[PDB]
Amino acid sequence: PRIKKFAIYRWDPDKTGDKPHMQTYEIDLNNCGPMVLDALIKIKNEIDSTLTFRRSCREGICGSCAMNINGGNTLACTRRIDTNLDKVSKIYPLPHMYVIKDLVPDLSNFYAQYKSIEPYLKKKDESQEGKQQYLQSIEEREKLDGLYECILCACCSTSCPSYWWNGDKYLGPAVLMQAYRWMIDSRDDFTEERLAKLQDPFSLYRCHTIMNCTGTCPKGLNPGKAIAEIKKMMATYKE
Amino acid sequence: TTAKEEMERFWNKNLGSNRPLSPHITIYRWSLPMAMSICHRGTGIALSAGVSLFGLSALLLPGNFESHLELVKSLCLGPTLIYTAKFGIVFPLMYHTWNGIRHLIWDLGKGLTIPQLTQSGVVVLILTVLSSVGLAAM
Amino acid sequence: SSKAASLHWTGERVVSVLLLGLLPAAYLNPCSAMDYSLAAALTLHGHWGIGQVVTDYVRGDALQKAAKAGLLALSAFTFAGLCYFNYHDVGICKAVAMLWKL
Amino acid sequence: STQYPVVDHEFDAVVVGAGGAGLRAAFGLSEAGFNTACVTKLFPTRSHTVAAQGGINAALGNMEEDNWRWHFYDTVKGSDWLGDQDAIHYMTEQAPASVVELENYGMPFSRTEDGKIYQRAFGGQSLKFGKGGQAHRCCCVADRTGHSLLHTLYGRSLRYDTSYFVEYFALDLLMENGECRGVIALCIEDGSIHRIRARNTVVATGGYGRTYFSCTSAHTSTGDGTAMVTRAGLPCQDLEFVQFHPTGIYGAGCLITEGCRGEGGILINSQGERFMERYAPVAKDLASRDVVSRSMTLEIREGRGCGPEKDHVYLQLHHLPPEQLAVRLPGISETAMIFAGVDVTKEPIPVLPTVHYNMGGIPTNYKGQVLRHVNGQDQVVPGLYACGEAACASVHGANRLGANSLLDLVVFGRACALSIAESCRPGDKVPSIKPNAGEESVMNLDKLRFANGTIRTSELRLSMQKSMQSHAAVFRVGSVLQEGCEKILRLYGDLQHLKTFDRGMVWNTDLVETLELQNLMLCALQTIYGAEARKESRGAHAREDFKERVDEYDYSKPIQGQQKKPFQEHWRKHTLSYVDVKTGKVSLEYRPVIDKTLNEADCATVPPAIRSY
Ligand SMILES: *Cc1cc2c(cc1C)nc1c(=O)[nH]c(=O)nc-1n2C[C@H](O)[C@H](O)[C@H](O)COP(=O)(O)OP(=O)(O)OC[C@H]1O[C@@H](n2cnc3c(N)ncnc32)[C@H](O)[C@@H]1O
Ligand code: HEM
Ligand SMILES: O=C(Nc1ccccc1)c1ccccc1C(F)(F)F
Ligand code: SF4
Ligand code: F3S
Ligand code: FES
Repeated sequence: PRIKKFAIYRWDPDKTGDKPHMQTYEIDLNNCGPMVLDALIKIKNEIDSTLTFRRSCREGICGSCAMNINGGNTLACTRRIDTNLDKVSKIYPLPHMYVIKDLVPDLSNFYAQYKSIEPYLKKKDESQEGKQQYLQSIEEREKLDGLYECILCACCSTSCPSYWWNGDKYLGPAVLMQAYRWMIDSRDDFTEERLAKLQDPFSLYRCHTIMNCTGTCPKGLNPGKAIAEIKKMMATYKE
Repeated sequence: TTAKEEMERFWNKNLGSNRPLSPHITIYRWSLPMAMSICHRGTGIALSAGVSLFGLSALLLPGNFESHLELVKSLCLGPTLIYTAKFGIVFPLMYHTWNGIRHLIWDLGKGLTIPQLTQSGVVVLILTVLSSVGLAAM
Repeated sequence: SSKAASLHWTGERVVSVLLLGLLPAAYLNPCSAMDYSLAAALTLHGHWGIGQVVTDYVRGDALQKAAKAGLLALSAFTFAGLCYFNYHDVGICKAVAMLWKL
Repeated sequence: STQYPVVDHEFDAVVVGAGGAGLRAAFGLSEAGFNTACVTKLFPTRSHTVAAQGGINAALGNMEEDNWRWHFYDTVKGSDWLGDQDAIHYMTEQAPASVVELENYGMPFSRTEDGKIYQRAFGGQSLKFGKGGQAHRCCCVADRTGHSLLHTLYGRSLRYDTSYFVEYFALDLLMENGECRGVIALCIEDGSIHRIRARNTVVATGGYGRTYFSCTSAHTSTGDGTAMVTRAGLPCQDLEFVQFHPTGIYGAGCLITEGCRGEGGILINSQGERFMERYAPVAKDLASRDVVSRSMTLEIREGRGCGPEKDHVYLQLHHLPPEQLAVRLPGISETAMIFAGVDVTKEPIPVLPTVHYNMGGIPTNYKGQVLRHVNGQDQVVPGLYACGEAACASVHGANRLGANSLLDLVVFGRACALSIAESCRPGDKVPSIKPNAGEESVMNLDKLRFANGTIRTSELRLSMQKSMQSHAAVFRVGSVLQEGCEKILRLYGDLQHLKTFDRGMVWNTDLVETLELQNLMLCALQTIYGAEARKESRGAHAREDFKERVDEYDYSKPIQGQQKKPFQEHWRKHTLSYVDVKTGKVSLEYRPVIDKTLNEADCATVPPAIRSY
């Protein structure tokens, strides 16, 4: 016998004139996994099956279960429940997002912005591709460490106040870091023109180094450092 | 569908709907590096409001600066109250200056980890207090 | 394409290290020439500063243009006011010196 | 039905699934100038392919000199000779060409001193047709190869104008007179029913690992294509063959890569002695997936456990230099600490054989064409293709070799695309469908949406998961498999009793998981009945009552004066399963394994022999 309380953000689009409210659930942690998702599925399975969330891997990769737990954007399948019974876990959907239902946000814009930077290898002549493996030294490859691991959970971009006030025109850390990923990839021949896409007030320059992105990343990555590294390239690249 | 066409549909779908925005400032857990950022904007705005008031009053108010200080002297110049006025003027200026250096070190690429942000953040706070107290008495 | 955004960014940081240069320089050498330098660098850095606040918070077509025009006037008035103060009055450096030992 | 709005779509091709297989097939069709749609219940990136961590096999010869024909031998041997060699020939030849395709797309593979793709050892692979020792041909992106594979493909997929139906749940196949016309699907976003029709349909819905209580698979691995094909009356294949991966974490069941063992990792029991040295003398813990996990389960049986319950085994990593663990295996390094609280560099990981991969699936050509079984003979289902884990060209047979499914994905996704692009042209007549078509998919949706029953969707799902876990495990006997059958059959009758709570249209996750339950059940029935009928021990399927490997000949002694066993007397054949959706009865016939390759001169057939490592 060991009960923990969960306050969860709830909204039904199918119910007439229902507006957002918090609903509390109680869980015996002895009959539960260590993580928040374990509890989320537990209440979904045993208490209230009206609870709606995204999940898949229960492993910390896919990036489905991205949500605001106790004030910080992380992954429910990676974050363990605070065993402190006296405290009450507050579960919210990712900040400043259009809520489809309960904890399920509309990530369409986020995805679309990722499409706008062209996250694929680009050569000046792709007339020889699919027959030889491109050469990249161990050092040229280590530049991608800390960048490629990104899982597109959108925890960081949703922690950035710049992405709240200007989500429409500002690409956000997640997307920006991936643009940086393809910038320093030695195999990519489009390094200059990729930087040229950011030549406007909003796309990149809405970053003010608030560092909520790097602080919240459930994968331990450093998106802000990459943004600052972009800014330096933006200021130094010739022609 | 192109990326631009998708974003156009995203906004047309949501603005014309009854979907509510998830809370942001209301719910987000406040941290030192975060709190220190808004303060940089606050101090930036306050200082520009200071410079602009000081410049426009040189154009809109009669009499020279020397005579304007006699008005300050006229209302009894309290010993503690004059130090507080100097502290409250230097406090936002010194915060913004020291944090500006921290912002300029960042733009060079240096010191961009969460442990470093806490360390360098604290060092600004300590430098602000000392230089604010130090200058207010000269 | 042009480098119109990246040039503006570098400009911001340039005047910042310039303004960080002027504050100790004005104390150690308070004069007429340091008054105008501190007037130009101060109003510019401020003008670009509020511009970043305007671009972040002012939403709309008619409003974004209007606030920018409003800021352009206010900051130009601010630079004119300081230059007048340096030319026809004590000058900011000495003005700080007078205000301080009071 | 007049309560549900129906929107019809017209395309040249439909790909169901946006995993590794789906994507390669999806944009491969569009690359060939086809107006293609891709229907998927997850966002492409979220697909289970991200979880992949071992690697992708190709005989690129980056580390030692290699031949693709050696990779051929290892796959067919691994398959325990249930693997169709015509499709193994096709895949292992394409392997190098396929991996290079991915590297040129932008996949950030690890690198050698020469600067080429890094490969290393993996369980079951050898040089010189088995004679030349351990082979290093597992191409990997450090420890996150499947993640990089999925993102690179999705990255590329954006260059073409494929119409993606993101977060759309495919209900059934749009079948008409033994021909596929497309798919009917629910739009999870606004609860609307969509009829997407095309000349060719591709199914890449991945496996059904969620039929069991403990598995490395995602919550979304519910074999939804397997069920769709079943509901159409088409046969499924080899569903009793379920890959039990040796090294899954003791807690949540998460996968810890076989790459650990490929980099020098060791399996250990309570006594301290490296037990895999006794079971497999030569290859040791770098042997077949079914043989290693068999030894693990056997050590638990005999008291040699590990923890306080003595019910698991250890994977040791102390002796490996820390820098190797950081460069080669940072993925597990984090997830072993997260879930088991284990500092990889100091302590060993509590590992246990758990459900991993489904080599069974939809019967398939080497060209991707879905096969039905008429009059003891093969027959191509018109306009229906399947690839990946969802399919069964049986490249993997009775046991999948490690790092071969990510290969299977890319090779055969490409196959489906080229197999269409060279049978018809885009802008061809898109076969028309009845105004009634897909009626009982919508009518099934309606009943499950308002299902005012007595048994919860979760309670029945657990009952199914524990029943498969204890009756169809690593080892299984006749009597135990028997009890699992009428227990599973009773639970199909219990699908009539299910209670659902959410009555909403928008994002009814209560409803989609109920659809998934029907899907899992149909996958479960065919797994358990097919297993109980198979009275032999071959690959992953191991019978305690029938230890022998039953083939046409007793291949231990040389074939000469030996007499053939008739087709219906041995078990060296594919298990084909059907089920009448109403009564839930499993009927099963069979079809022979393909032993002729694509070219004998270029790749000589490998006849059955005693297989041990
Ligand atoms: C489980 C697993 C497997 C695995 C692995 C690690 C784990 C944890 N690592 C591997 C590795 O390193 N190397 C390798 O060769 N194989 C590895 N595997 C096995 C293999 O990767 C899997 O079999 C493979 O991931 C399966 O890929 P596939 O493309 O065939 O299927 P999927 O990735 O699981 O994607 C499924 C897609 O289908 C859509 N879907 C499913 N149902 C529906 C319905 N109802 N309606 C509409 N769409 C549906 C999903 O949206 C998803 O995109
Ligand atoms: C010499 C000391 C100063 C330094 C080193 C400095 C530096 C900086 C820097 C680097 C920024 C941009 C922060 C970023 O990276 O986003 C900034 C912002 C700003 N500063 Fe200063 N500054 C100084 C003094 C002042 C003064 C005296 C004023 C008053 C006019 C001022 C007004 C502003 C304003 C209005 C902003 C905009 C805040 C924003 O970015 O939204 N600064 N400062
Ligand atoms: O924008 C913020 N300040 C800021 C803007 C530009 C430059 C420096 C700080 C900020 C920083 C941290 C937390 C919250 C905020 C916000 F909510 F939006 F007020
Ligand atoms: S940078 Fe981190 S928080 Fe942002 S999308 Fe990638 S993994 Fe998620
Ligand atoms: S939270 Fe922000 S504005 Fe930049 S440093 Fe991170 S993206
Ligand atoms: S569900 Fe895969 S990241 Fe949480």
